[PDB]
Amino acid sequence: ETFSDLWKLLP
Amino acid sequence: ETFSDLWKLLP
Amino acid sequence: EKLVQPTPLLLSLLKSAGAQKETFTMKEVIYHLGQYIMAKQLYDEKQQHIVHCSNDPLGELFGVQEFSVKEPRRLYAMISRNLVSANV
Amino acid sequence: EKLVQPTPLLLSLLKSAGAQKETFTMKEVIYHLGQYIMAKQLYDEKQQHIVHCSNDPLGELFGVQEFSVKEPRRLYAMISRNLVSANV
Repeated sequence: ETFSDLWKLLP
Repeated sequence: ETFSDLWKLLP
Repeated sequence: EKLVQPTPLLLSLLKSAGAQKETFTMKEVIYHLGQYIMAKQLYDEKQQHIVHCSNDPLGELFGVQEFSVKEPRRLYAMISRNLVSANV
Repeated sequence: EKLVQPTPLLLSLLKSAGAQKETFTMKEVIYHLGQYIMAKQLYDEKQQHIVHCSNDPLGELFGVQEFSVKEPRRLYAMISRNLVSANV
């Protein structure tokens, strides 16, 4: 899981 | 559409 | 959605990440912030959810050495205390 | 999937992007290459599908000044001419 992936999941 | 997005779509 | 007005510092980071406005929705603020972190490569090479901002203005803005994108609540609080108006 | 063995140059880029092997599947090669481009910030700020590699080893490897991630066929060809074995 890359930064972009996590950032895109921001709840 | 960011680099990560496009890269992730590589066909 | 509602418009928010970032403080001068938060505004300068968003602008350097390509933003052109002075008022944005929270989604634009979040989008632009990810681009800033991306462009400056502040995230950790191995544990990519950790952002190191000890020697970057983002650290001055948030007042932390680092943070995890896996802790959404603390992140939103740091952004919120940096909006002169959460309803423009 | 099949294992491929990258040439010394392609290997050094993947390694610098965090790869630990010497043999990978094409998906790992593609994954590691995106990380290299990301870490070095070779993609275009505005048109993020364009990668500029004129003064980077990636340019020496591919032999181009830039390329579009929106042209999958040319990309795979550049990678392929850089595998000493497409079946290890």
